[PDB]
Parts: sequence; C-alpha cells; structure tokens
Amino acid sequence: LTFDQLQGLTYLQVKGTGIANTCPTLDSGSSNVKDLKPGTYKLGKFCMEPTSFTVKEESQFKGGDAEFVPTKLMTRLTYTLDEMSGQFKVDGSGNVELKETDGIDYAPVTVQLPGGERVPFLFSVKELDAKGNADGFGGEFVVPSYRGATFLDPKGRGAATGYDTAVALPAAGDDEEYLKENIKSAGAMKGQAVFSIAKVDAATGEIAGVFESVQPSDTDLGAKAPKDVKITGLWYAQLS
Amino acid sequence: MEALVYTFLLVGTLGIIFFAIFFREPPRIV
Amino acid sequence: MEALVYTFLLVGTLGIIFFAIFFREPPRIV
Amino acid sequence: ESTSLWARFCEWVTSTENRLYIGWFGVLMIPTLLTATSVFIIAFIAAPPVDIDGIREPVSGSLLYGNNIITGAIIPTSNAIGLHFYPIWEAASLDEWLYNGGPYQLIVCHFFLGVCSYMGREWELSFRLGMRPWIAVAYSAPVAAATAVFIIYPLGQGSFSDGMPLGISGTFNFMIVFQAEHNILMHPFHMLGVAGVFGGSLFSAMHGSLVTSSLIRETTENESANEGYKFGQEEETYNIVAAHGYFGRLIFQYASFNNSRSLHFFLAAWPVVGIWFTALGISTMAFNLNGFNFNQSVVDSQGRVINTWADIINRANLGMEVMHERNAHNFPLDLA
Amino acid sequence: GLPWYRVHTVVLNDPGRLIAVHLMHTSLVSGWAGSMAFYELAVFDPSDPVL
Amino acid sequence: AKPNPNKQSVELNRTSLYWGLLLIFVLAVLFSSYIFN
Amino acid sequence: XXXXXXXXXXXXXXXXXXXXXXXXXMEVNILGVIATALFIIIPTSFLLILYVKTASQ
Amino acid sequence: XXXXXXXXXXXXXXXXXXXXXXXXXMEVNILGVIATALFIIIPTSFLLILYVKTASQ
Amino acid sequence: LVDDRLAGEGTGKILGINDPSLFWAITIVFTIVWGVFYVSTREIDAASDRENDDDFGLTL
Amino acid sequence: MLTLKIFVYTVVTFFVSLFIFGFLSNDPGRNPGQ
Amino acid sequence: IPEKLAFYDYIGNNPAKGGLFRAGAMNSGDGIAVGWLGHAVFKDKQGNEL
Ligand code: CLA
Ligand code: CLA
Ligand code: CLA
Ligand SMILES: CCCCCCCCCCCCCCCC(=O)OC[C@H](CO[C@@H]1O[C@H](CS(=O)(=O)O)[C@@H](O)[C@H](O)[C@H]1O)OC(=O)CCCCCCCCCCCCCCC
Ligand SMILES: CCCCCCCCCCCCCCCC(=O)OC[C@H](CO[C@@H]1O[C@H](CS(=O)(=O)O)[C@@H](O)[C@H](O)[C@H]1O)OC(=O)CCCCCCCCCCCCCCC
Ligand SMILES: CCCCCCCCCCCCCCCC(=O)OC[C@H](COP(=O)(O)OC[C@@H](O)CO)OC(=O)CCCCCCCCCCCCCCC
Ligand code: OEX
Ligand SMILES: [Cl-]
Repeated sequence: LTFDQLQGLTYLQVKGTGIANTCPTLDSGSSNVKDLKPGTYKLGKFCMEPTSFTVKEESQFKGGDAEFVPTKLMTRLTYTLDEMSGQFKVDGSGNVELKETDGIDYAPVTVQLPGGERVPFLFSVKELDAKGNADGFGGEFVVPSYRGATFLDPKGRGAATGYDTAVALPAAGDDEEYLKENIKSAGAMKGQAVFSIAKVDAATGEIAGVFESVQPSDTDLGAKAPKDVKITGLWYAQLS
Repeated sequence: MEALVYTFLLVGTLGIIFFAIFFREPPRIV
Repeated sequence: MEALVYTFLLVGTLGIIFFAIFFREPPRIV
Repeated sequence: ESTSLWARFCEWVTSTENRLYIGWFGVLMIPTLLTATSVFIIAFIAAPPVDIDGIREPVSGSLLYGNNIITGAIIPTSNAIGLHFYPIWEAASLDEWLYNGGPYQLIVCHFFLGVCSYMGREWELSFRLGMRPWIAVAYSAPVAAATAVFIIYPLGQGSFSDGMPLGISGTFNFMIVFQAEHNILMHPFHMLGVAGVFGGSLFSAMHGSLVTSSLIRETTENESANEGYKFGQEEETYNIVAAHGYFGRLIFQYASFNNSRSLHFFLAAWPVVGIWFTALGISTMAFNLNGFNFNQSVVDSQGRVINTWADIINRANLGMEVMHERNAHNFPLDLA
Repeated sequence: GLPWYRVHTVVLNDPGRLIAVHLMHTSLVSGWAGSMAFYELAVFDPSDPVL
Repeated sequence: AKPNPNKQSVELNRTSLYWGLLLIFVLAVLFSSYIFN
Repeated sequence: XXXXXXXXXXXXXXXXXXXXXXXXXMEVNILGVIATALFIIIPTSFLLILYVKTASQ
Repeated sequence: XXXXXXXXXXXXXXXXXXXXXXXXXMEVNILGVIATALFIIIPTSFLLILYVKTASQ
Repeated sequence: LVDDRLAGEGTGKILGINDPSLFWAITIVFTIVWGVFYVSTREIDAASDRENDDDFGLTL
Repeated sequence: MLTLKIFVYTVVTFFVSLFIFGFLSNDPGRNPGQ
Repeated sequence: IPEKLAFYDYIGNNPAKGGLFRAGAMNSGDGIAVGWLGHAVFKDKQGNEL
C-alpha cells in the first residue's frame, strides 16, 4: 500500500488487518536521490518497519564467532516506529544527513531464542543522527533503559521508587548476595544504524529504502548483561 | 525435584479418582 | 543422617529377631 | 429393532445403560471438558510465563518454572489482548500464543460450554429416568458463580486479564484486588452469599446430626451404624418424629420442620438462593456497581469526620489499591 | 493358598487375561519410556555439544 | 458374565513374613552404606 | 587456569541445565521428599492391609 | 570498619555440633535416605498385606 | 513485517470465515449429519407407535 | 494455523450438528413414562 | 553492657516472629550469632540524636 492507498482506507477497514504496522511503500519515483533539490528538508512521516530480528549469541563451540541467530517474535505487530519527524539535508554531491526529533522513535519488542529464552529490547532510533552518502548513511542513536526509573520489580525494588533491599529477608537482606539486585540503574545506551535510499520520488517529496540497526537488549535495570540485537527492515519518509 | 513430587501427587490423585469411578463396589439391591 | 539410618536399620533388624523367636507361629503336632 | 445408523446412534447416545450417561448435552460436554482438561494439565505443569498485565512483565505460573501446587496457576490472557478472541490459530506461533496467555482463553471458553452442557446433561438424565427435573436448577447456582468470575467480570471490566486465575494463590489475588476496587465485603450480595454458605454449612451439620441422632437400632456396637441400612430399603432408617421432637424442644416446637419434603426443599433453596445472589453480586460489580461506601459518613458538629470501622476498611482497601498492578497504571484513576 | 511366587500363574490358562496382563506390562514399559525422556529433557543441556 | 474359573488366593504364613522382613532389612543394611556412598 | 575457569562461567553457562529459566530452589527442604513419601506410603499401606483382609472374607 | 571480617574473626568454632567429636558431616547422597526408605516400606507393606490376609484366614 | 499470521482477529467476519475453505468445512459436515438424520426420521417416529400427524408430539 | 482452524471448524461443527439433530430426533419421546 | 543482655533485645529472639513451616532452629533462620556490633546511635547533621 502506497501512502495514498492507505489514506483511502477507513479505520474499520484497517483495524485488525495488520497493515497499520507497515510503513508505506514508495512506488515509481526514481533510484537517484539527485532528483531531490539540494537543501534542508523537513523529515515527516518517517517510519521504520523491521523485516527481521536477530540476536547475537556467544558461541559455545569456541572460536568466538558470535553470530546473530534467528528469533521468534513474541509481542505481535507492535514493532514499527512511525510519525517520526526531523530534518533531512541533501547535498549536491549526494551527501545525506538525517536527524530524528519526535514521533514514536521507540517500541518495546520481545523475541525468543532457541532454547526458550525471551530477550526483550527497546527498538528505538531516538536522537538518530545519520550522515553519509545516498547509498549508505549511518549514525548512532540513543537506546534508553527498557524499564523506567520508577519500574518496580516483583519484590518492590526500583531505581527512583521502591525498596532498596530484600524486605522478604529481614536478616539476610542487604547481604553481598543481593547487593546487585537491590541496586537498580536506568542508564541509557547507544546503537548504530545504517540507512540506505532505494526509491526517491521528487514530485511527491517521498523517499524510501532499507536500514540495518544494531543495539543492545534489555539489561533488566542493570541485573543482566545486554545482548546484541540486529534489526533489518524497510523505511519510508516524506520530505517537505 | 519438588516438581517431580508435585506432579506425582497430582497424577496419583487422578489415578484414585479413575479407580473410584470404574473399579468401585457396585451398589447391589439387598 | 546416615548414622541415624544405620542405627534404625540395625535395631530394626534386631527387633525382627525378637519377634521371630517369641512371637513365632507355634509348631503343633498334627 | 433400529436399523438406521442415526437411529442406532441416537439410541446409544441416550442409552441409560451406559456407565456414564452421555446424552445430547454430553456430546457437547465431553469434548469441551476434555479439551479444557487436557490444556489445563499441560499448562499447569509446563507452560511458559505469561505477560498478564500487557506491560511485558511475564508471570510464571507453571510447576516446571518454579511454582508449587499452591502458587501454580494458569495466568489469564494478556491485558493487550483485552476481550479480543485469541484462538491458537490467530497467533503467529505457538510460542506467541503461550506468551500472551492463550491457554487461559482456551480453557475458559471450553469450560464455560462444559458447565452449561453439564447442567443440561443433569436435566437429560432426570428426564430419561423419570424423575423431577430441578437438580439442574440447583446446579445453576455454582454455574452462575463460575460464569461470573470467568466471563461476566472480564466482560464488564474489558479484559480477560481480570478473570480469576486458574490457581490457588491466583484465586486469592483475585479476591484481594476485588475487595480493593469494589468493596465486595460491604456489598449486600456477598453478605447473602456468606449467609448462603454459613447457613448451608449450618443446615448440613444440623440435618446430618439430627438424622444420625435418630437412627433406629438395627446393629450391634461392634459394627458400623451404616450397616443398619440396606440399599433399596422400603422402610425408613431413622425416626423423623423423634428428630423433630428433639429439635422442637431445642428451640421451640414450631421452629422445626415436621415435613421431610419441606425440610429438604429448605436445604436446597437456602444455599442455592444465596449463591445466586453472590453470583449476581460479582456480575453487578463487573459493571462497577460497588458495595456500600460509608467513608466519612459520620461527621461531628463542626464538620470533623469521625472514623468508623468502615473507614478502617477503607484504609486496608487503600493499601491494596496502590499496590496491585504496580507498573500498570500511568494515570491516577483506576477507571479500567 | 497360592505361594506369593506363583500369584501371576492364574493367567496361565486364561488367554483373555493373559493378553490383559501383557497389555499392562506394555503400558508400563511405554509409560517409562515417555517418563524417562521427559525427565531427561528437563535435565539435558544442549548448549555445549562438543565438550 | 460368569465368574473367572482361574481364581486363586495368595497365602503368606507368619514364618514367611519373618523371612521376608529379615531379607528386606538385612539387604537394606547391606546396601545402605553403598547407596549413601 | 583459574582465569579460564571463571571465563566459562561468565560466558556461556555450565551444564546439567535446570527446569525452565531457574528451578534449583536449593532452599527447598528436600527432607520434604521423605516427609511426603512417608506420609503417603505409611497410611496407604495401613489402608491396603485392612482392605485386602476385608475383601478376602 | 566493615563487619565482613567480624565473621572471619570468629576463629573459635561457633556452630551446632557434628555427630562426631572429630566432626561427621560428609557428602552422601540424601537420595540414599529415600532409597532406603522406599526399599523398606514398599516390600514390608507387601508382606504385611499378604500375612494379615492369611492370618485372618 | 517479520512473521505471518491469519490477522483475522477483531475484523467482524461472518461466522469467522476468513477464507472460503472454512465455509466448506461447516457446510459439508452439517450436510452429512443432516443427511444421515434425514433418512432416519421415519424409523425414529415409528418407535412412537403414532403417525407424525397434526396431533404428534409431547402435549399436556 | 489455517489447517488447525479448518480442523477445529470441522470438529466443532460435527459435535454441534449432532447436538442439533440429536434433539430433533423425537427427543421428547425418549422418556420412561406412558 | 553484657552481651547476653543485649542479645535478648533482638527481635530475632522473639518467639512471635517465626512461621508455621519455617522449620528448624533459630540459628537456621538468621544465622549463628557471632558478636555484638555495639549500640548504634544515629545523629542528625546538626548533632541531634535520632
Ligand atoms: C518375561 C519373563 C518372565 C515371565 C513372563 C515370567 C512369568 C512367571 N514366572 Mg518367572 N522368571 C523369569 C522370567 C519370567 N517369568 C526370570 C528371568 C527368572 C530368573 C530370575 C524367573 C524365575 C522364576 C521363578 C523361580 C519362578 C517364576 C515363576 C513365574 C510364574 C509366576 C510368577 C509370579 O507370580 O511371581 C510374582 C513375583 C512377585 C509377586 C514379586 C517378585 C518380583 C521380583 C522379585 C522383583 C520385581 C522387579 C520389578 C518390580 C519389575 C521389573 C523386572 C524387569 C526389569 C525384568 C509366572 C507365569 C514362579 C513359578 O514358576 O510358578 C510356579 C516361580 O517359582 N519365575
Ligand atoms: C508405533 C510404536 C512405537 C514406535 C514408533 C516407537 C519408537 C521409539 N521407541 Mg518405543 N515402545 C513402544 C512402541 C513404539 N516405540 C511400545 C509399545 C513400548 C512398550 C513395550 C515401547 C517401549 C520403549 C522403550 C522402553 C524405549 C522406547 C524407545 C523408542 C525410541 C528408540 C527406539 C530404539 O531405537 O530402540 C531399538 C529397538 C530395538 C532394538 C528392537 C529390536 C527388536 C529385537 C532385536 C527383535 C529380535 C527378535 C525378533 C522377533 C526377530 C525374529 C524375526 C526375524 C527372523 C525377522 C523410538 C523413537 C527408547 C527411547 O528412546 O525412549 C524414548 C526406549 O528405551 N520404546
Ligand atoms: C509437643 C511436641 C513437640 C514439640 C513442641 C517439638 C518442637 C521442636 N522440635 Mg520436635 N519432635 C517431636 C515433637 C515435638 N517437637 C516428635 C514427636 C518427634 C519424633 C518425630 C520430633 C522430632 C524432631 C526432630 C528430628 C527435630 C525436632 C526439632 C524441633 C524444634 C524445631 C521445631 C520445628 O521446626 O518443627 C517444625 C514443624 C513443622 C514444620 C510443621 C508442624 C506440623 C504441622 C503443623 C502438622 C500438619 C500435619 C502434617 C504435617 C501433614 C503432613 C503432610 C505431608 C506432606 C508431610 C522444636 C523446638 C528439630 C530441631 O530443632 O532439632 C533440634 C529437629 O530436627 N523434632
Ligand atoms: C504410592 C501409591 C501409588 C499411587 C498410584 C495412583 C494411581 C493408581 C491408584 C490405585 C488406587 C486403587 C487401589 C484399589 C483398586 C481396587 O480395589 O480395584 C478393584 C479391583 C477388583 O478386583 C477385580 O475386580 C474385578 C471386578 S470388580 O472390580 O470387583 O467389580 C474382577 O473381575 C476381577 O476378578 C478382580 O481381580 O481390583 C483390581 O483387580 C484392580 C487392579 C489391581 C490394582 C492396581 C492399581 C495400581 C495400578 C498401577 C498404577 C501405577 C502405574 C500407572 C501407569 C499407567
Ligand atoms: C523388639 C522390640 C520392638 C522392635 C520393633 C522393630 C520393628 C520390626 C519388628 C516388629 C515388626 C514385625 C512383627 C510382626 C508381628 C507378627 O507377625 O505377629 C503378630 C503378633 C503375634 O502375636 C499374636 O498373639 C496372639 C495372641 S492374642 O490373639 O493376641 O491373644 C497369638 O495367636 C500369637 O502369638 C500371635 O498371633 O501379634 C501381636 O500381638 C504383636 C503386636 C503387633 C506387632 C507390633 C509391632 C511393633 C512393635 C513395637 C514397635 C516400637 C518399638 C519401640 C518400643 C518402645
Ligand atoms: C515393586 C517392588 C516391591 C515388591 C517387592 C516384593 C518382595 C517379594 C518377596 C520377597 C521376600 C519374601 C520371600 C521370603 C519369605 C519366604 O521365605 O517365603 C516362603 C518360601 C517357601 O515357603 P512356602 O512355599 O511354604 O510358603 C510361601 C508363602 O507364600 C506361603 O506361606 O520361601 C521362599 O519363597 C524363598 C525365600 C527363602 C529365604 C528368602 C531370603 C533368605 C535370606 C535371609 C537373609 C537374612 C539373613 C542373612 C544372613 C547372612
Ligand atoms: O487489569 Mn487486572 O486490575 Ca481491573 O482495575 Mn484497572 O484493570 Mn487492572 O487495574 Mn485495577
Ligand atoms: Cl497485583
């Protein structure tokens, strides 16, 4: 569905179909970003629909060839970032710099690895600042903590709110065994995303392409080491 | 090991239920 | 635990001997 | 005599010579209850944790995942699902179905059909045996209670996550949160429900003790008194007049049922009517018609509020309200 | 009466109950195989096949 | 149907009980040390 | 080699697994196994002794 | 300062006594208790069932 | 998207028929059961000992 | 999952059809009285 | 202050702090007492005792 096709559908014709979780496709247009007049455009309707989630696993077979294993999606169609806005600057020499500002720019996603391990992560392009040429322009983005500072764990312990100890254990609480779990932090991390432009419609001011993003997983408020998640998919935007 | 005990206890109770229904003393009139 | 289980097994075996001698089935002629 | 397949099948289905009566309600009861039984046992032993609140915080309810018999439960469906139908075929993978609390809906939906068919199957056997058809009516009281906590309360609240978890500790969480949000103890229908079960327990003990106290001597003291009764006896095994005489003197003559038929109707009506109202109580509280709210009802001459026992209950209700679903509320009012 | 070591000799000349008795051992052996596998799957660690 | 004609009744006299009880306890005494190991 | 001994622990986990994510629960009394076994078999045997005695007469 | 060395400073033994004057708490599989228990009760019950049935004639 | 699903949830389809094959599943099964029932009505009524005339059926 | 859905639709329709035509098979006449 | 007297002033020696199925000795619950850490007096920044 192109952007015009989607706007020709009622909400009741979309509710439940699943096409609400799809970025618009840019048909026709062109394959040369040169058709875009050089300048600073206003990024609008920027949306990134993933097409795959893979999580890096340490190889027990030695060799240290940690590879991204395939996963199974666990949280259904809630994983596309849309309504993301910002500025898009096009250079005559083909240089591209994209900067996200607002919009969804984040979505909690959980996937399950072989063996039944659920790995949650916060798929986000927050504060995405990508620079490069049309064929590939990448940059780093902020991955905030999966759980906020006021998230209470099943024992009532949190970062900005809750107990700072194991109240269930009046004596053995605050021991060295539970020091790591009692103290919780909501610090953020960073990820690397590489975008690529595949279709550009100068007349309508619409661009599209593919992306690849690598970001850490949920650290359980600092209780577990984050895994590496590689997100590949499509993206779409409207320059104006 | 507790999971073994719990499962054995539960399926053991259902085993008694099965036998009480089908392997019961039939009620015979006088 | 082992020392408790060894003692119960030993005194249990001795207890059987006592009953096998005094609480035995009496041998009766014909 | 019957030669047609359907004529022979219908005779077998309605046959009263089967060890367990099947009947036409049984062709609905048996497949639904076996389906719910199979998934319940499998899920209670080996189901993965379920994200009940829709906040991506799974709750373990299986034996193989660290629970015992008391704390094990089938977790209700995810709050993200809501009241939406979630069969296994609407999930991309069976792992996703398990994660979102799929097994709960499968059990509850097939179980509701099972108890409704079990109720009809009770009528059907009575008709086939030529007895009066109201044991099924007495069974409608527990059916209503089961329907209220598994269907109607989730319906009014807007999510299957608000149904009663299929577990022991899960049941207690259901009751405590229910008190905090609806004040069920102060509702006149749980009051009638309590009188139904306290009274029913009282009447069961009194009727059982009065009949046992009046057993006609038919055995010796080295035998069970039960041996004095032979299955199929045409005569009475206890003296009703003697039991009425005892209970007549116990309170006063006209406080006792001289009629066994009236007595047994009373034994049936009192608990059934009581459970009907407490089942309605949960159903009414499903649409947020809460129990009596007497908070700050007593104020002095100058306006100062004098606390009562109702206010102390509110203090306990306040504590449960601010702790249930700790991470689920972003806004001050618990409208959901 | 029968000595304890000759109890299962009652189905010596009962073909119907001999089949039932051999169906019971088969049920137990099959039940053990399923139970044994489930127990092993609850303990097996497939993470490190080499070492 | 008609009752099964192969019905028998198992017997265990007291002296067999003492032998059986002795074997179980003696064998347990023997193997307990190894089972604990 | 103690560096490599702790290298594997922080890396890919050790063997023998556990039911689900974690089911060790070493705090479990374990003596409850004997308590549960003795509470089952001893009364069960008592009931079976009386029934077999009764069923044979 | 920190009481982490306080429990270490308790060189004088402070613990419930072991069964031996030279201390007897060795690594034996607790499954031995259950195995011994089952091997005793299960065959004992079997014999008592048969004897009580026989003794009642 | 990353996975495939029927995506028929909450779409208000008649009898939940997302694909026409479900229609054949229900129709064929109902017709079969109706078929065996239809050729047995006379035999079932014959057991009543009355003819299914305008005065047939349980009536108080 | 459609295969599973069609199988369940076949099964559910089968038992419901038996229930419907079962009670249409002179059910009221299946009583022990006269 | 005798260490025996102080040990009585510990809520872990209160007989109304246990559980029906918290089996065993009080040593099995909170550990074996090693020594008194001394009285802890809490002071405000201004010096007032809390
Ligand atoms: C498929 C193999 C097989 C089969 C079908 C039989 C069948 C039979 N045997 Mg036999 N036997 C076998 C193998 C087999 N045996 C072997 C390998 C040996 C050598 C040890 C013997 C030695 C033997 C003797 C000495 C006698 C019999 C007797 C009998 C008859 C009565 C059994 C009885 O009631 O005692 C019932 C037994 C008990 C109630 C308790 C004993 C069970 C043992 C001690 C431990 C149980 C092990 C465990 C629970 C099951 C797993 C075993 C499996 C791993 C192999 C019966 C028809 C008796 C006979 O001939 O009757 C006249 C008899 O005297 N058998
Ligand atoms: C459709 C039936 C069926 C199927 C497909 C299976 C399949 C399986 N079973 Mg199972 N089993 C079954 C029925 C079945 N079983 C029944 C009915 C029982 C109860 C008796 C069992 C009891 C059982 C146990 C105890 C075990 C299995 C196991 C297994 C697995 C490995 C089998 C194996 O490799 O061992 C190899 C099989 C053999 C070597 C059989 C050899 C047959 C001998 C050599 C015959 C020799 C004499 C013969 C009469 C020759 C004369 C004729 C000749 C001249 C032609 C496998 C997946 C094993 C497992 O992994 O656990 C899950 C396991 O230990 N099964
Ligand atoms: C008035 C009787 C009495 C009292 C007050 C005590 C008190 C005490 N005993 Mg004790 N004991 C008694 C009788 C008694 N005993 C008898 C008759 C025996 C012989 C079996 C023992 C053998 C014994 C041993 C071996 C030990 C003690 C120990 C102890 C101390 C620990 C208490 C404890 O944890 O128990 C815990 C009680 C429970 C966990 C549950 C109580 C029972 C429940 C409420 C009844 C429920 C019914 C039943 C359990 C259902 C069974 C279900 C099935 C699955 C098991 C404590 C001061 C322990 C100790 O401290 O060592 C110094 C110790 O190891 N006792
Ligand atoms: C720790 C304990 C283990 C817990 C296990 C829990 C599950 C099983 C619980 C069983 C409890 C009931 C015991 C009493 C039953 C009784 O009296 O039966 C009544 C009949 C009457 O006898 C028969 O009676 C028949 C007719 S009637 O019954 O008399 O009407 C008659 O025809 C025939 O001649 C006569 O022999 O007794 C039997 O012959 C039944 C078979 C013997 C009992 C076997 C039970 C154990 C089965 C194995 C279970 C474990 C493994 C399972 C693997 C699939
Ligand atoms: C040694 C100390 C205890 C150690 C216990 C160790 C456990 C293992 C040994 C005991 C179990 C095996 C015995 C089996 C008995 C049997 O088959 O004969 C049955 C006996 C024979 O006497 C009956 O007596 C009859 C007379 S009358 O009919 O009762 O009048 C007569 O016909 C004939 O003698 C007989 O039939 O019947 C009885 O009257 C015996 C009583 C029941 C058995 C008691 C067992 C428990 C003993 C005490 C346990 C606690 C120990 C601690 C003490 C403080
Ligand atoms: C599921 C697992 C649980 C089931 C287990 C069932 C247990 C099976 C029964 C086995 C025990 C009963 C058999 C013996 C009871 C018994 O004697 O039965 C009596 C029998 C012969 O007696 P009768 O044939 O006259 O009577 C048998 C009875 O059924 C009738 O009373 O002897 C034997 O069967 C062989 C046993 C001889 C002796 C056996 C062991 C001897 C070793 C002694 C060790 C102690 C001293 C050691 C010093 C070094
Ligand atoms: O989901 Mn179950 O609990 Ca009926 O309130 Mn609102 O929502 Mn939730 O909170 Mn409270
Ligand atoms: Cl909660």
